[PDB]
Amino acid sequence: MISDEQLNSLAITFGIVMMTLIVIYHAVDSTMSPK
Amino acid sequence: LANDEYPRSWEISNSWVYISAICGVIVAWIFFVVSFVTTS
Amino acid sequence: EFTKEIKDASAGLLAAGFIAIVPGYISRSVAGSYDNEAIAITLLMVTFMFWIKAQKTGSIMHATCAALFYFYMVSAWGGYVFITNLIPLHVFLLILMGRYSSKLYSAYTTWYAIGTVASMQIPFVGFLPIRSNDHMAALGVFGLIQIVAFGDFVKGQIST
Amino acid sequence: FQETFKTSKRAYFAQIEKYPKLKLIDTFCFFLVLLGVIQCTFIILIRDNFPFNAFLAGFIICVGQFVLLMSLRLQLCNSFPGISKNRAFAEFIVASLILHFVCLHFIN
Amino acid sequence: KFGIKPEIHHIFHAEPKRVAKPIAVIFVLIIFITILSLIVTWLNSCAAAFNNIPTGVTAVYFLGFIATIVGFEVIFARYYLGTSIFETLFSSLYLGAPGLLTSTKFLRSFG
Ligand SMILES: *[C@@H]1O[C@H](CO)[C@@H](O[C@@H]2O[C@H](CO)[C@@H](O[C@@H]3O[C@H](CO[C@H]4O[C@H](CO)[C@@H](O)[C@H](O)[C@@H]4O)[C@@H](O)[C@H](O[C@H]4O[C@H](CO)[C@@H](O)[C@H](O)[C@@H]4O[C@H]4O[C@H](CO)[C@@H](O)[C@H](O)[C@@H]4O[C@H]4O[C@H](CO)[C@@H](O)[C@H](O)[C@@H]4O)[C@@H]3O)[C@H](O)[C@H]2NC(C)=O)[C@H](O)[C@H]1NC(C)=O
Ligand SMILES: CC(C)=CCC/C(C)=C/CC/C(C)=C/CC/C(C)=C/CC/C(C)=C/CC/C(C)=C/CC/C(C)=C/CC/C(C)=C/CC/C(C)=C/C=C/C(C)=C/CC[C@@H](C)CCOP(=O)(O)O
Ligand SMILES: [Mg+2]
Repeated sequence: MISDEQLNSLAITFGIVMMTLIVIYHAVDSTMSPK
Repeated sequence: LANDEYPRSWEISNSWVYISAICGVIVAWIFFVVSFVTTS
Repeated sequence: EFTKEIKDASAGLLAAGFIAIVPGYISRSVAGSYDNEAIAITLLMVTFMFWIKAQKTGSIMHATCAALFYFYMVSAWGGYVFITNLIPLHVFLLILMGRYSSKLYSAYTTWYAIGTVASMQIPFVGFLPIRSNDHMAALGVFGLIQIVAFGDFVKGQIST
Repeated sequence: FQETFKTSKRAYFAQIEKYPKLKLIDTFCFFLVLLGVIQCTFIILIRDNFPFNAFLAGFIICVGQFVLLMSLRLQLCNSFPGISKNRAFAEFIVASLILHFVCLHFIN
Repeated sequence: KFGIKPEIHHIFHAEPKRVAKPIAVIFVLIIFITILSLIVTWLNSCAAAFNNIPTGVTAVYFLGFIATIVGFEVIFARYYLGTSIFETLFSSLYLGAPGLLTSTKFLRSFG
C-alpha cells in the first residue's frame, strides 16, 4: 500500500500542478481575449 | 401504520371535492394546450 | 459553474481551485465522514447556480431545475431553511432597490410554487413550510411580488 | 379614479382583441380563481378540514397554475432577450406537467 | 395483590368524522358545471377557435405532440391508482425519448 509521506507528496504535487495550470489559463485568457 | 395502509383519497367522502378540482384543472389544461397551437 | 455567472469563466476555475483544497470544507468531508453535509453542500451550490441562471435570464426551465434541486436538498439535509430564507431576501432586496422587472416575477413565482409543494413531500418536513415561522418569509415575499406586478401595470398607464 | 378606469378598460379590451391568444390565457386564469374560492367556501361550510393534505393539493394546483399562466402571458406580451416565444411554451408545458405530478402525489 | 388484580381495557380515541355525501355531491356538481362553462366560453362565446390546422408531415408531428402531452397525463393518472414509482419512471423514460424529439420537431417546424 502507498505510504503516508508518499501520499503527502502526491497531494502537494497535485495542488501545485492545479494552481500553476490555473494561472497559465488566466494569463492566456487575459491577453488573447478582446479587452 | 405504513403509507400504503391509510384509507385512499377516494374512499373518504370529505375529499371528493378536492379531486374534482384536480381532474378539472388537468382536463382544462390539456384542452388549453391543444387549442394554443391551433389558433392564429 | 456558479462563479462563471458572477464573472468570466477564467474567474471560476480559481474558485474551484480554492474549494477543492480548503480546510474549512475538508473538516466535514474527510474520507471517513458519512454525514448529511457530505452531500449537503454540493446541492447548496447547484441550486444557487440555477437560481442565478434563472434570475439573470428569466426563463421558467431554469427555475424548475432550481426547485427540483431544492427538493433534493430538502430531502438530503435539514439546512434547507437557509435557502428558503436567503432566496426571498435576494428577491426583496431587488424589489425595494427599484430593480423590479418581468423576470423576477416568473423566476420567483415558479421557484416557490414548485419548491414548496415539492418539499412538502418529505414526511419529516410535513406541513412546516406553511406552519413554521422560518419559511414564512418566503410566503410573505410571494404575496408581495403579486402586488408589485399589478403596481407596475398601473405605472404603465398613470403619470409618474 | 373614474378617468383611470375609463382609459384602462378600453385599452385592455383593444389589446385583448388585437391578439387572440391573450384571451385564452386570462379567461383560463379567471376561472381558476373561482375554483379556489369554491374550495375555500367548502372548508368554510364543513368547518372540519380532515384531509388537509387533500385541501392543499387542491389549492396549490390552482395557485401554482395561475402563476405559471401569468408568467407565460408576461413572456408572450414582450419576450425576454435570450428566449423566444417558442421556448415560452415548451417551458410552461414542462413546469405544468411537473406541478401536476407533484400535486397528484400529494393528494393520495 | 397476592390473589387477584382488576381487569384493564384500553380506551381508544375517537376517529375524525367524515361529512355527509349530499354536500360533497353538490360541491362536485358545482365544479363540473364550472368546467363545462369554461369549455363553452372557449369554444363559442370568445370566438377562439381552430383557425389553422397543420397538415401532412406537420400534422403527423402534431399528432405525436398531442400523443406525448396526453400520454404523460395518462401515466400520472395510472400512477394515482397504486402503480409502483419505478414502473412510472420507466414508462415515462420510454415515452419522453421519442416524445421530446417529436415535440421539438413540431415546435420548430410550426411557428
Ligand atoms: C418518553 O419517555 C418517557 C419515559 O420512558 C415516557 O413517559 C411515560 O409515558 C407513559 C405513557 O404516557 C406514562 O404512563 C402513564 O403514567 C401516568 C402517570 O400518572 C401518575 O398519576 C397517577 C394518579 O393520577 C398515578 O397512579 C401514576 O402512578 C402516576 O404517578 C399513569 O396515570 C398512566 O396510567 C394509565 O395507563 C396505564 C398503562 O395503560 C394503566 O395501567 C393505568 O391503570 C392507567 O390506565 C388508565 O388510563 C389509560 C389511558 O390510556 C386507559 O387506557 C386505562 O383504561 C385507564 O383508564 C382509566 O383511567 C382513566 C383516567 O382516569 C379514565 O378516563 C378511564 O375511564 C379509566 O377509569 C400511565 O402509567 C409513564 O408514567 C411515563 N413515564 C415517565 C417517567 O414520565 C414518554 O411517554 C415518552 N415519550 C413519548 C413521546 O413516547
Ligand atoms: C385564489 C387563487 C387560486 C389565486 C389567487 C392569486 C395568488 C397568486 C395567490 C397567492 C397567495 C397569497 C395572496 C398570499 C397572501 C399573503 C400576504 C399578502 C402577506 C403580506 C406581505 C408581507 C407582509 C410581506 C413582507 C415579509 C414579512 C412578512 C416579514 C416578516 C416575518 C419575518 C421577518 C420573520 C423572521 C426572519 C428570519 C428569522 C430571518 C433569518 C433566519 C435564517 C437565515 C435562518 C438560517 C439558520 C440555519 C443556517 C440553519 C441550518 C441548520 C443546520 C446547520 C443544522 C441541522 O441539523 P442536522 O439534523 O444535524 O442537519
Ligand atoms: Mg449531523
